Amino acid sequence: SQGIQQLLQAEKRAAEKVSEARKRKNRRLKQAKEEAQAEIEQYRLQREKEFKAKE
Amino acid sequence: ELFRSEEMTLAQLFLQSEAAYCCVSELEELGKVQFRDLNPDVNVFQRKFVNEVRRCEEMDRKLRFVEKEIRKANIPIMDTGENPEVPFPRDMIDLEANFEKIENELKEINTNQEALKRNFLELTELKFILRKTQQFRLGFVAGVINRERIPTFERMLWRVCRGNVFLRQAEIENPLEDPVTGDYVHKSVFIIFFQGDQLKNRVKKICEGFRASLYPCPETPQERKEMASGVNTRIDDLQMVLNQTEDHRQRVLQAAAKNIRVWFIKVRKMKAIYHTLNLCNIDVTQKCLIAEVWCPVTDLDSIQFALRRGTEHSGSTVPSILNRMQTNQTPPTYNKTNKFTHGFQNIVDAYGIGTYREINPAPYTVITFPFLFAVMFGDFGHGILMTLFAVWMVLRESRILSQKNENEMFSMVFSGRYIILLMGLFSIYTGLIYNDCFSKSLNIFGSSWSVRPMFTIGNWTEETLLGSSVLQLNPAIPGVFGGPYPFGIDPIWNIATNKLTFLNSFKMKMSVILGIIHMLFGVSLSLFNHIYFKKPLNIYFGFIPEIIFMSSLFGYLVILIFYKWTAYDAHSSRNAPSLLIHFINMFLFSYPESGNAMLYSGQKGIQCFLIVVAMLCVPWMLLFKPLILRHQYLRKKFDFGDTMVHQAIHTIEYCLGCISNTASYLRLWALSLAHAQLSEVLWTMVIHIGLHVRSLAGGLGLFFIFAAFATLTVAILLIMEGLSAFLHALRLHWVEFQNKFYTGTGFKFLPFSFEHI
Amino acid sequence: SDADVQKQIKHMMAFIEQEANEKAEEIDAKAEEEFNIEKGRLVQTQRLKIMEYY
Repeated sequence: SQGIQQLLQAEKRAAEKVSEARKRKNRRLKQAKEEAQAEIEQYRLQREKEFKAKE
Repeated sequence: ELFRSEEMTLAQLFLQSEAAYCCVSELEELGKVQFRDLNPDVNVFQRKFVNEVRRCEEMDRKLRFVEKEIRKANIPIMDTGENPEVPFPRDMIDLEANFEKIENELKEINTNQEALKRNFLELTELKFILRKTQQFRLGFVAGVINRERIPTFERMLWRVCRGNVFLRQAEIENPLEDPVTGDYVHKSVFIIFFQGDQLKNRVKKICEGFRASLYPCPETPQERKEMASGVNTRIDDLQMVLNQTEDHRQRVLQAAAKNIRVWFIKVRKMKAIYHTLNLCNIDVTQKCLIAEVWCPVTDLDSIQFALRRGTEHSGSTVPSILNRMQTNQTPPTYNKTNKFTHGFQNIVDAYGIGTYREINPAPYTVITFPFLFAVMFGDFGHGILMTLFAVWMVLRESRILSQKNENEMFSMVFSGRYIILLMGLFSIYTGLIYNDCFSKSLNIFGSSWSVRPMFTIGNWTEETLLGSSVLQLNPAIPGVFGGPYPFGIDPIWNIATNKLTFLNSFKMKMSVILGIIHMLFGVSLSLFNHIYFKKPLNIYFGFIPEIIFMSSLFGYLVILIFYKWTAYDAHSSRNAPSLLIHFINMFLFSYPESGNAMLYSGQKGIQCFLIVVAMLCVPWMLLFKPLILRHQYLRKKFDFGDTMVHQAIHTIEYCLGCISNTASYLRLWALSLAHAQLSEVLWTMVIHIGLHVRSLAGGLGLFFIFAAFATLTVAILLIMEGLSAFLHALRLHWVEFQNKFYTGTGFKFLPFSFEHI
Repeated sequence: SDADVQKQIKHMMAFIEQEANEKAEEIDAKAEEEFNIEKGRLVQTQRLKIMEYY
């Protein structure tokens, strides 16, 4: 029956599209340990400036 | 319309998997629908909903357990109202916890009732033991035993404690109730005295041997009195806790008796839905569902509305559409029923289930079965008895519907009550026209027969002299005879010695005529069946040569019978021809040119023409039907061999089988003669003996003789020959009527429904 | 007959792929929370070493 045959293709595409979204978002999730460093340097610079003020 | 199998269609359903549970629920609530299986891999561990169905099977086993425990307590189950299904989410977890709660609470409250009731009895026995024992190293025991065991008990004590036991006993002020069985037992207290533990072991072993119970008691009257005040306090505390335990038991059992109705409905609806969902097909990439169903043609829209409601009762938006299928397998078979027609349909379905749109035998059966039966059963006396029985069951209907069903015989005859009434009523009708009540006439009919003065006319007048000395025959000649007669059988034919010759001529010819008529109706129903299937070949090469074969034999046989009954009379009786001999001579093309005369002018030519035309019909049924069918399936580019074998066997039955079936209807006559003569002898050597020349002896004799007659008449005729005529009337009906037209091959309509809960 | 089936089949085909896109947006919402958590863990780890040093 051509009805369920067309639906089976959209169900396959739906199961692919959610899994592609998981893969793209997992690649962004792995970047979190790199994007963290610029904030860590600002905390270092803040404590350096405060330390110089205490000196 | 109910003369044929009701119209249906197969449909294909597109189902979203969240709507699907609610969709199936609404379809089973509607209950007009039967699913087609699309999952050949279905099995206990392979069915898509393994855990959900397995969990529903366990909840049904748990339901049966809690219901049985409430029924063991004699508490009535609620047995009223109706409820919705459980939602698709895992709310079954709380229902399983409710079954575990009721199971544990039932096991707990059984344990607590037994423990408190057992302790209450044990303390009551201890009260009676102390009351008697208060009247009295050293050692002693005291206890309780059934009073009838005492003589063997004291003898055995004196055997084991050789020649030396001081003891006493007394009966308790009332018998005591058994904690398990509720029996009341005439127990007696006893006390036994000795020295040392060696004798304690012997007396205790014998107490256990007689199933007696020992209890601890103090060494002095003063301490026994203090212990008795303790026991009185304990019995009142035990009674208080026993009353509280009964109040808690009543709460638990009555709460369960209410809940069991709701839980039965919920578990049955869930099991049904999940079982029906396993019939769906699921491919490797699939997330939605596809299914198919058969439904009545009137309700293919009703299933689509049930699907729409199933979606609307769910979070999913998909309306769940369907289409009407074209390349269909043969749909299931159904017809409507009511109080009267239900029994008549059951006796059809038990013999076979029609093909789709096939003629239904049941509407014709409503009369035809009662008619064949009443021809077999046509005694006016038994007609009254059968009517009174069936009327009693109909009048008491609303009472009998509340009574026991475990008597399957009583339930079966009550389920037959309306069909049994109609066959009984027709047995009055046939009994009146046959003019037989208990092998006696009704005097309401006039006389065709001749009074003695009619013989004085010189013609046969020796009757008037010979009748004073010897047996004599009425010749029925004109001027002597009363002429044509408008009533049933003349009353004279019950008292006459030759009656059975005349009455068998009637029942024999009647059985032939009715059988011929029913076969002619059966082929006429075959035409309607072939018209309803719209098949030209089945009519033209089937029905036409079939009815011409039948009519060319049967019409002549009936014409001859009716002609003799019009053209011949008493003065023509000498050298009158034989009907059966003319029929066989016709069939054989063999009038003997001698002896019995021809019945009418040109008859030899007519006989030859009729049998030749019948014999010319047979080849069309045998071969021309198969050959035209072969050319049709060869042009459309089916086996000719199998078709020829099937159609050959069918044609033999449609021809030579129908000749034999004319004789098969002689079962009518046969059963009627047996019934009549069984009744005759039961009169002749019972009722006749009760008549006597004195009032007291006659009245007493008649009472007992007729009571014996009634008992035998019921057992032999109303029960046993009743069942015989019932089955034979149906035999003729199922075979030598229905086999002409009812194909009786098909699936029973068994819709998936909550109405089976 | 078949045209209304084809319309509802097209709607069911769109519906299941729309459900996959809704699940991809749930994956996005989960992934940005987990990203902010893992970024925050490393920030606070070196920020603590920085605070202790100074």
